[PDB]
Amino acid sequence: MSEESQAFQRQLTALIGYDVTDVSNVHDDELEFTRRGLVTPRMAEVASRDPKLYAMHPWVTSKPLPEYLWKKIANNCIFIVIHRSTTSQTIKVSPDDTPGAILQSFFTKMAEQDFVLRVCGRDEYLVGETPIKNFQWVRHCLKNGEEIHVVLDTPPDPALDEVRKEECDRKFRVKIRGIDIPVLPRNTDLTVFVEANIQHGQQVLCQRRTSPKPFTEEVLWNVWLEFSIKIKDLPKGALLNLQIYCLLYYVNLLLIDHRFLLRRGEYVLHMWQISGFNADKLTSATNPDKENSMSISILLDNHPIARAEMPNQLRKQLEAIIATDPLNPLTAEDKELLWHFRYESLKHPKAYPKLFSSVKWGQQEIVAKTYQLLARREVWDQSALDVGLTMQLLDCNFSDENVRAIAVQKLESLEDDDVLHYLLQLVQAVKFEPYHDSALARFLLKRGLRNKRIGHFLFWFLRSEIAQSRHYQQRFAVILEAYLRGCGTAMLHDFTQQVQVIEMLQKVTLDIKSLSAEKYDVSSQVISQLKQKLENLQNSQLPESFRVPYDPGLKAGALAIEKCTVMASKKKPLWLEFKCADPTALSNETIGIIFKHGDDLRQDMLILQILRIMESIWETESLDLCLLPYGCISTGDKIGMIEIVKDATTIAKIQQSTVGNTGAFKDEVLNHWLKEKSPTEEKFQAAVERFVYSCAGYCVATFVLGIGDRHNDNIMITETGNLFHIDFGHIERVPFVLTPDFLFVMGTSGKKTSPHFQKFQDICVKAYLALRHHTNLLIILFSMMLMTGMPQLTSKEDIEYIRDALTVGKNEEDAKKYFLDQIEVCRDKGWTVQFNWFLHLV
Ligand SMILES: CC(C)(O)C1CCN(Cc2ccc3nc(-c4cccc5n[nH]cc45)nc(N4CCOCC4)c3n2)CC1
Repeated sequence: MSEESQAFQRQLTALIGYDVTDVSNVHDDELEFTRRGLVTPRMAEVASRDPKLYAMHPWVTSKPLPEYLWKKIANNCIFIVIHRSTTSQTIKVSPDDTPGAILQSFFTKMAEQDFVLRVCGRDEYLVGETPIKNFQWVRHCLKNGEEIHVVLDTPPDPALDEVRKEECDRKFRVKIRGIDIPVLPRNTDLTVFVEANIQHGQQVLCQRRTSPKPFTEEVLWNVWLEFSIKIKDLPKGALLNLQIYCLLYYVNLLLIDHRFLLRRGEYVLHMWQISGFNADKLTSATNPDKENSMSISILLDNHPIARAEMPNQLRKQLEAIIATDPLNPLTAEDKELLWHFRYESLKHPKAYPKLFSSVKWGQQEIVAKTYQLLARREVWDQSALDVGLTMQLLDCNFSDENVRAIAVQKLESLEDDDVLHYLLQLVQAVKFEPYHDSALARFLLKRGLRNKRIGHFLFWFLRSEIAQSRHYQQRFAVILEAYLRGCGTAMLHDFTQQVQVIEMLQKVTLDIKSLSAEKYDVSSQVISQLKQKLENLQNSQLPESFRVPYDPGLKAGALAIEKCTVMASKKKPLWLEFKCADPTALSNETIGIIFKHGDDLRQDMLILQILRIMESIWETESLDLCLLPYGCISTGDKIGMIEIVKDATTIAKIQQSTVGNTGAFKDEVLNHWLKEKSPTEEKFQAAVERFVYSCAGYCVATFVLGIGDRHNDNIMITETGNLFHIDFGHIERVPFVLTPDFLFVMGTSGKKTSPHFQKFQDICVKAYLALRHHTNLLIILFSMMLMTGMPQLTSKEDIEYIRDALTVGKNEEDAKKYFLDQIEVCRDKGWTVQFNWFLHLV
């Protein structure tokens, strides 16, 4: 390539956090052929997008305005303020009006048509043929009782988005030669054997074993392991999972390559070790640690793919199977029904994952029948998109490329609004794809190229994985590189400014944590050399400003060094404040960010995403539970940034403020705090109403996810009454925190039913039922969260909680009770669970 084409790739590598052009950790050319493979879908999408709409990235929606927002417009008129520096005029607008209509009306109501309505303070433009009700920033102000401040400026130059130019009937067998490890020390002498499995989607097709020998650094066999499954019967996506028990080590090898050719030849595969099932266990990647890892030597030498109506009772049986939740196992009898009646099953889109779980993937004849069955997709295509359903077909239980492609097919109809909701979860599912190039990877690749907000989050999501996943970093980096070669030069510049800032902060953050000790503590010296380092950074060359990674409409400017400190936690996070880099911002207020090391913010990212999903469900049913899923982005390896919620305090501090003696908790204290932080009596009532809704929402959401038993410490509250949970980094009993300080705000001092307390029970039930109409979605979002989020879990046991919690297979009146009962446990326990929480530690 060109010299400047090489300067460009090293730019990409720094942005990616991994060198894709590197070839040290490969035993074929899947990754290279995938970089090549993704050139086309990147270029099709870059060619097709409107430059103007892409430059301005209008954030918008087709969902109807929820009821609670229609009661806020009882005049059928919405007010907009249009600013210019020396002046600004308010305009009454119809909810159906297009931004152009109001621009055209702003020239008339005065007493050259090349300007745009941008939001004051944010990189957010109101443009294109959509009614202003449909703009998400309009609905944001209508919900939180704010004004719609806008400024008439110049449309941004699409020139800045420039994309730089482009240039057998035999049975299967494997020969195990041996395993070698440099240093083996663990425990007194044990035995060691290899287990070879033919896998397709978490089903083992066939399994063989070696004879066990004593565990020492070299151990040979030279055995030919003869499987009963034939070569022709082998399906695309099939793995050869090789395992060492004494389970210590594992490695995998695809048996059909990306060119549909059977795998042949010699391979020495470096293997991953187990921590003293999960998505990592499926990876075609080999351990990059060639010096200290265990390896396996193997040999292949063996292309492929070259009327009647159902009776009444059996239909009842079938339909019953289809009705069961995703976590319900299928009997051999169950699977046989589903397959035999496959044409009737096909008529029910909710049967698809069960149906596709009844397929003998290890019989060519049956997979062909399955492909034939899939060609008459009339029912599936016409079905209304069910994100839950679609997700199930993307998990670890489906390796088939065509079964997964129908899933991605349905996704194509998601609007940007919705893709943003499931982006992270979708990114995590790439991990279940047998091959690097996949329908789904192309989908994320093209949806992000199409819209800058999806592109921005796509960037950070893929970049969190690359940084802390040797198992999938190579796959994910090939994809990030594909995206970055299409996003345009503004964004590359924008990402650079962002990466530079987090790298620069990463170094400060780590030295302070290390100079820092735990309990003690802080420590003036530490907080003084924090301000020293930061003043060193500003000049120079920390970026003049950068887009805020968890909120890319926001430009953070230079730091307010005096407002920056080191937090009072044993893990030493940096409380940073930045000046807003938009001078046309209507508020002087600073951008506050907590930069943390070395927790892993992936779990929080995930949880926060589910929470935003729950809010979106409630929005349909016209409910607003006042959740605060603040910004949280994993930026690198154990390094990430967190949005600071303005005027928020910890529930524990509000209790400690009264003399702070460990565990002595007083009921009246929270209501005392709120009333004190209230500018009027009016604002106090609003805070109580804000608390009743928020507390209600966190109660429901936190219970379903089984993260309800929390310390007072990780529950926070804004001075405006907004309660919100924090810190899922870590992950007697209580279902959720509903303590007597909370019940006193609502006006209850132990078994007394007040009007606010009645409200809480009401909203809870409404909120809990609304969630249950999405049981299948939640279950699947949660099953996936565990497999791609946590190091080792039970694919059986660990998930069930949510089945119980969601009250699967129970009528709405049993569910009303079931939750109202959980409320009574909270009131029964009182302060007891909170008391033990702080007690056991010292
Ligand atoms: C005075 C002093 C010592 O500087 C502080 C005292 C405490 N106070 C409130 C406080 C205390 C601890 C906090 N931990 C977190 C946090 C820590 C670890 C993992 C987390 N995942 N998600 C949030 C996490 N997040 C906070 N949020 C975020 C929301 O917006 C307000 C600050 C936060 N906030 C700030 C000033």
